[PDB]
Parts: sequence; structure tokens; C-alpha cells
Amino acid sequence: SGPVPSRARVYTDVNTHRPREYWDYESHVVEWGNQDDYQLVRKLGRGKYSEVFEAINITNNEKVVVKILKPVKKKKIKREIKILENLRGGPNIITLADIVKDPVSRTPALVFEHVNNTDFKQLYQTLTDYDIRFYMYEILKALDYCHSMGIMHRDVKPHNVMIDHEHRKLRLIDWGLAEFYHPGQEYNVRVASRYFKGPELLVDYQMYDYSLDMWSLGCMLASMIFRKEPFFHGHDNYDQLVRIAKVLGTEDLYDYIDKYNIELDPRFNDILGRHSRKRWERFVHSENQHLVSPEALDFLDKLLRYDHQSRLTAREAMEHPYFYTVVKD
Ligand SMILES: Cn1c(=O)n(C)c2cc(S(=O)(=O)N3CCC4(CC3)CC(NCc3ccc(-c5ccccc5)c(Cl)c3)C4)ccc21
Repeated sequence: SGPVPSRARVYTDVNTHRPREYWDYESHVVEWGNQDDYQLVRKLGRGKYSEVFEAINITNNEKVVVKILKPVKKKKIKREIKILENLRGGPNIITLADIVKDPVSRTPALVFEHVNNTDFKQLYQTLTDYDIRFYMYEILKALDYCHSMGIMHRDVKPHNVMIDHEHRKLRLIDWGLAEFYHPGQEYNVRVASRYFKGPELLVDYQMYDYSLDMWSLGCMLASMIFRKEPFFHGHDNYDQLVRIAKVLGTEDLYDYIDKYNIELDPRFNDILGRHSRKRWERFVHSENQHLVSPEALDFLDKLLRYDHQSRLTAREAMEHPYFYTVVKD
């Protein structure tokens, strides 16, 4: 009789109540701007689906970031553009400024607002407990916004977060895997980077929702507070879930698969074994202690749950005591 269905606990019906054009991205028509408005200055990054450059708009001498896509399906270009346009002006969401057709690749190039980006040497070294809480709050602002606007990011990870520490500014980037949440929809589980994949992806439960991003956030927090990047260090997708189970325990895992009547790939029964749920104190040492507090562990514990329906929402996360000092200020 197959897997038990699931719905988001929050922002369930938000896309239903919008006009079709908001989420029916296949009907979105893309208008091109002038590629010659932009001169490329230097390469910043190269990343599987795209290359990223710093550029100058010669029309007005503004500095800009250009993301030249590798060949992708038109429908996925339209989804990313549509989501970027829908979320534009929202808290800590990267701003799409223009879309042009590259003369060499004949592929699209997305043009973004420039955000100055501080080295991961200056940061991650005298990044204080306060700083982690502050920037986590800022990420939660972006996720609560995008979730409220009917959109899961599905690729939350440090590579997709930019911080300008001089200006205490943060941006969530790389919306190319984001999707619109619709109740009853089965999504592709072949998303996210392995270290950040939620258990639902790993056990092939397709009827997932915004709560996927909350697992990913949990991975990032763990990694920051225990100074262990990545926290769940799988050697492949099967072992990824073994790494998770060596911490969260197998008991809650088997309960999760029972509740949703999930069919476990029999590969997994050779390898999952039996494991205790571990106390978070086993990952605390003197070299990470200043980042770890009762309220951080309580928060982390409530993000990293197998059952996606039982993880904090972005809003609930923002209300957690971990953040009382940052909200006060
Ligand atoms: C505007 N624009 C775009 O749209 N794209 C695609 C673009 C691509 C580029 S890039 O390639 O030069 N490149 C920029 C540098 C990074 C990698 C990417 C490193 C990553 N940030 C790491 C990070 C992330 C999170 C944290 C953190 C700290 C505390 C609490 C929570 C989290 C900390 Cl401590 C660090 C950002 C540039 C502009 C772009």
C-alpha cells in the first residue's frame, strides 16, 4: 500500500492561494538585456552548473556579479529566474539585477548585485559565539521568508551563504535547486550535497517540504559549534545515513521508516546496524567549548530529527533562547 503521505505543517497552501503564474514557471517568458552592458573583470569561482565572474556595468559604472550557466534545461533556468524574481527584495535574498545571453556560451548569464565577501581566514578565526548566533539568525530570516513565499531552497550549505562582515550583511545565494512547495507533490531526492542531505532524501521519501532546509541548517550549526566540517562525513549516500545514525541512533531511524511505511533499499540493512543515540557532549572539546552552550545544543537537537514533521520551523527556530541576545540587539 506504499509510503504514507505528508504535508508541510506551515505555509502549506501558500502557492495554491497565489495566481498560477507565481509558481507555474514553465509559462514564464524570459526577456534578455544587453550583454554589452557588462564587461567581465575577473573570474571568482567555477561550480559544476556555472562560472561566476566579477563584472562592470559600463552603463553606470556599478560593480556586478555575473553567473554564466553551463547548458541546463530551459525549464530549470525559468524556475531559478522565477524564484529569484518572486523572492527579490526579501530579507537576505540575493538580488537578481539582469539576465543576458552570453555571446560565447550562447547560454544565459544571471547578473547579480555585488556583495563584498570576507575571506574564510579572517572569518572562522575569532568568529565569536555571538557572531555565529547573529549570522544564524540572518540565515533564518531568509529561510522563513522563502518558506512563507512557498519555496524550498534545497541546497543550504556554507558555499551558498555570503557574509560581508564589515557591514554585518548576509545573503543566501544559488537558487538553482530551489522549488515551489505544493501539498502532495513528490520531488526529486537527488538534490543537495551529500554532507547536507536530509534523511528523507537518503531513504527515498519524495513527499518532503521546507523542513528539508532545516536539517541542512542543523548540519551547518553542528559543523560550526563543534568545529568539524563536515559534521556527517559520509563516504557515499548509503554511508551518509550510517554517519547520521551513529549520532542520532538507529531506534528513531527505524521508527521514522515505520511511521511513513518507507521501503528501505536492502543495501541499508547490511550496513545500518544498531546504534545508540549519542549525547552531544562527546563532540565537545576545549578547542570548541567557547561556541557550545546548553541553548546551542538544545537548538541543534531540535533541528536534527529524522522525522521532518518534528524539526523546528524557521519561525520556531528564530524564537529559540539561543537567539535571545541577538533579538534584544
Ligand atoms: C553574488 N554571487 C552569486 O550569486 N554567486 C553564485 C556568487 C559566487 C561567489 S564566489 O564563487 O566567489 N564564492 C564567494 C565565497 C564563498 C563561495 C562562493 C565562500 C562562501 N561563504 C562561506 C561561509 C558561509 C557561512 C558562514 C557562517 C558563519 C557563521 C554562521 C553561519 C554561517 C561562514 Cl563563516 C562562511 C561564499 C561570489 C559572489 C556570488
